[PDB]
Amino acid sequence: EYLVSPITGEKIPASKMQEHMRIGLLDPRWLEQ
Amino acid sequence: NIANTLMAKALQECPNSGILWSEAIFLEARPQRRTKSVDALKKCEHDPHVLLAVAKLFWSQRKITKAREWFHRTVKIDSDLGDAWAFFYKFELQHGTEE
Amino acid sequence: LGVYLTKKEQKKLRRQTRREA
Amino acid sequence: NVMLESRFEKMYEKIDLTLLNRLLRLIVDHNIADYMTAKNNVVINYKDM
Amino acid sequence: TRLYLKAEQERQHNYLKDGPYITAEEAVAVYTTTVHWLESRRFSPIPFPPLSYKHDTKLLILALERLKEAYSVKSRLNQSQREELGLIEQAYDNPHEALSRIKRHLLTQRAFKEVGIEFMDLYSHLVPVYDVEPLEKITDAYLDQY
Amino acid sequence: SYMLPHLHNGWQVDQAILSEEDRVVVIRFGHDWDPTCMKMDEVLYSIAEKVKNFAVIYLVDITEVPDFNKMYELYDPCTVMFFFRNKHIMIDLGTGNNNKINWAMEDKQEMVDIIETVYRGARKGRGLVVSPKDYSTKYRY
Amino acid sequence: AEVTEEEWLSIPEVGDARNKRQRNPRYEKLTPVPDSFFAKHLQTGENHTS
Amino acid sequence: AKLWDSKMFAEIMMKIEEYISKQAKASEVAAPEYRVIVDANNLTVEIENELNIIHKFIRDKYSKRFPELESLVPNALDYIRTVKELGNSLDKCKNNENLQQILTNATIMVVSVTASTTQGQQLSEEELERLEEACDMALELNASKHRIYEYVESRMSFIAPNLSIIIGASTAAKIMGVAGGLTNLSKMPACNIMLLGAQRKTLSGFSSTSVLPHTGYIYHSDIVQSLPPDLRRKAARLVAAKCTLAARVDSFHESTEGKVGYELKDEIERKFDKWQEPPPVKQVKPLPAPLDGQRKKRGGRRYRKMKERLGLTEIRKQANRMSFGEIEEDAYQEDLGFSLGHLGKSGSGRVRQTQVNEATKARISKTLQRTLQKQS
Amino acid sequence: DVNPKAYPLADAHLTKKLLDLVQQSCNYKQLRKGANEATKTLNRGISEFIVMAADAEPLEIILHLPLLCEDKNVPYVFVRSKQALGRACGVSRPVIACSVTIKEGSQLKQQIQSIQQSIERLLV
Repeated sequence: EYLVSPITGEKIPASKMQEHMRIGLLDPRWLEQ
Repeated sequence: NIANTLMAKALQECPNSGILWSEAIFLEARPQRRTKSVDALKKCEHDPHVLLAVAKLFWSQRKITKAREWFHRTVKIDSDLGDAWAFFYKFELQHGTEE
Repeated sequence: LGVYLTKKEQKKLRRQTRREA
Repeated sequence: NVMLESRFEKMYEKIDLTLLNRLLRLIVDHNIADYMTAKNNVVINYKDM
Repeated sequence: TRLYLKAEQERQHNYLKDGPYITAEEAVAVYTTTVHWLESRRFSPIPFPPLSYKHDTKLLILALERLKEAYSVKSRLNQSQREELGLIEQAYDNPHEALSRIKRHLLTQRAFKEVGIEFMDLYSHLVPVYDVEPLEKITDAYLDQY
Repeated sequence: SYMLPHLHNGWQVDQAILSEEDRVVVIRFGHDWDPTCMKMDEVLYSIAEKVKNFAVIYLVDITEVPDFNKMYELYDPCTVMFFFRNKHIMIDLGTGNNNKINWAMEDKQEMVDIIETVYRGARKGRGLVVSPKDYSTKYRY
Repeated sequence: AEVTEEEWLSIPEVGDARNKRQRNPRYEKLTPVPDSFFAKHLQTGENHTS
Repeated sequence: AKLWDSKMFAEIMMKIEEYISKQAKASEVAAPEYRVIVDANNLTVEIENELNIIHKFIRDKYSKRFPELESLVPNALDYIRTVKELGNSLDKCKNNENLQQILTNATIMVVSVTASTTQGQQLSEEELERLEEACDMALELNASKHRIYEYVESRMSFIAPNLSIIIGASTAAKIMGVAGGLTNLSKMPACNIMLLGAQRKTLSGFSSTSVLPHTGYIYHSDIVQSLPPDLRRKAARLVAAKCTLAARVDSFHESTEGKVGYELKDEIERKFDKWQEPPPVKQVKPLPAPLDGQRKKRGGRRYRKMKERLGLTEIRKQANRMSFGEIEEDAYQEDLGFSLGHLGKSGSGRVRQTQVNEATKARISKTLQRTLQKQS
Repeated sequence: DVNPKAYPLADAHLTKKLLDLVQQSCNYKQLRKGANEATKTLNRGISEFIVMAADAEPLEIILHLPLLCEDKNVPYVFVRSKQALGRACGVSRPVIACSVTIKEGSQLKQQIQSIQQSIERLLV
């Protein structure tokens, strides 16, 4: 099953889209702290 | 169950119907969750013996003061049908003090 | 088909875009 | 003549809340007395405990 | 303070499991004495503060002034103190809404937030100092004045 | 007491004074078994983590290191010496002696007070700082 | 003496119970009293004439 | 009178159920076993629907002797037992052992105090052939309810295997009998399943928190009570949620071996021992180092408002000035050393009174004002 | 597909319209997420239609919803993934049941009536 990523517009597996939305919006300044 | 389905269908058809809304809470709804059905019926502003249904629900809950207040409200022009007056007479005759 | 991300991540993504810019 | 000067020892601590409510309903309506005796029953909190 | 509060925990837990220490007989005796006294004095019960009360704001004004007397002499304020002064001055700004809130609290509020405790030492005994929730202090003060 | 780092010979304490530039070295000379030294070697415990940014605490047993007794007058049971960038920071107390705290105190705030005052006066470049509290008495009454 | 060699390795490291907003509070600003007190104090100190 | 005749058919049905349950003790040593549970549940619902009306009749008939006791004893069976025990003469309340087995000592003393001040009058002998008959049939109906309670508890190892393991068959029976059956409570949200058998206990001059408010049979279950009092509510919500998750399974009779029930129990226990897990390691950050000479700062509307809030208001700055060689009467008796100086002083200052500022007005926090909005 | 016990299970054509209606009701504050809230709406009689997911492994936790709809004469339909339904409802967490309530003079009346009509002709 394939879905469409709301942020990148690319085919994604339906099983991962939850953590895909959790992690693809990972806040960039969080990395330094 | 057939009666419950029929009552639900009747409520779905013109829910503003005073008689159906008044006779729903007291007949189909169990004493538990009857108060929620009473509030849902009271969501309809008109009270053609709907206030009488609220009074009956209060009397079932054994609230003497609430039942008397609702009956006084029911016996007014809002529910001026003779059923409200008869219920008020019966409740006053059945009141704990009966003065 | 696509999915509709919620308002929380709407605000988060808008904040990312503006801070990025 | 004799004259006694004492104090009700531990008067504050030895006040039973329900009995206090019953006594208070005599002078004030039930709601205010119930509010009083509910306010008395409340968690006391120090730095930690 | 730690030792006294441990002893207080002991006493409260003892009361909870042992029930009331006052017997029904003595309670009935005290209560009937009180009711006989009040009937002999022809004392009418204190009515609830009505929605329309002539002295309604006067009592609120006195309660707010009393609550502000604790800060009348002050140079620096903590956060809780600032919030308290804000509450009294807001209730002064909108007396009607504040009094409606007070009536609602008196009529339907029975669960209260924890009230802090500390002790002031007189070097002979310890006097307990209770800190009450800033909003509930206003209601309590108005009730006291009324 | 036993928790704080210990120095065993004369070279180590001089290195500890020299191996730091941006903090203050607070050395508790004395005997960790002394009732006096153990009274304040727990105060120095309770604040060692708090003052990590601008203070490091080393302990020294004068019997183990009998090299600074004569020069720094190590004959009171307990002594506290503050060093900054290899410079003994004199501190003016209420007591006559202005080079050491030769008594063990009790409050964990006052010692941080003194250490921070020493650091503040040492960043400027002073040699004698002035304590906030006066120790010409004990404020007992 | 009869504690196993692994059980000493299985000792748990205790931690603090209080949260960040009570272990490490943000510095509490200390503001002056509102100046309405200075006015009210003198206002209370004025009397009528009749 | 009418209620007693009404229970006659219910009494015959209860006798039939008793015969079936006694046979169930022999048949378990074309009329299947599950129907003997379903009809028994219907019968216990009916006996409750008669207990309520007989309790109402008792309250109506006994209000002549003591009109306040119903407002003090909320529970039905407690009310029947209390009116059966007290009798017409209320002098049987002092050191009464059987009152204690029904009522809390606090509510014992409140009802005794009310019995002291009673405006009710004694009942005739005719009232004593009605109230005692009603109390006797009430106790009989309670005995029947418990005698079918034990049978339902025994058989929920089969009828509802998933629900009977999370909470235990006893509380399972207490929550399925009162809900009107497994099918009834399957249509019931977990929030309502929490309040199953939630007595509206009359607070005896206490905080409503002391007498558990909004507490149901699920809150009195063995699983939740094992937890500390603070976590019980949070545990009650979760356990009732998993209870209805298992209930919806048991309604349609799936996972009769309890796989879903065991999974839900595992989830509950995992959440429980996650809640009871000790706090982790928290580092003690050191105090910040003393600051250096200077640091650049921003400035704008925010800095302007900060300077306005902390600026020397003219009334404040006028109070700091304290004159010279001008004794003044010590204002504020309760604490001297509080002199306003030139504020309101004839020594110097402006001819007009120093007008009060508005920037220094006390203000409440944003979150506290949010609490005010929600509370109202 | 995955679950044979899927009576009104809809395909990938009107699922898009269903999710669009769910999002629009979210923007209008016109849905109740969750099985318990859907059941409460059905009990109150104000629910117009409820949509659940066929991915909840113990489907009987939500198989009382079609029975309740049958009692109240309410349209009901399934979907193929709980994650999509949850995300469309306006929350990140997987939702297995949502309800759409009533509104006086609602701008969504035509679309909700169309959805009710579409589901009611798909039961067989």
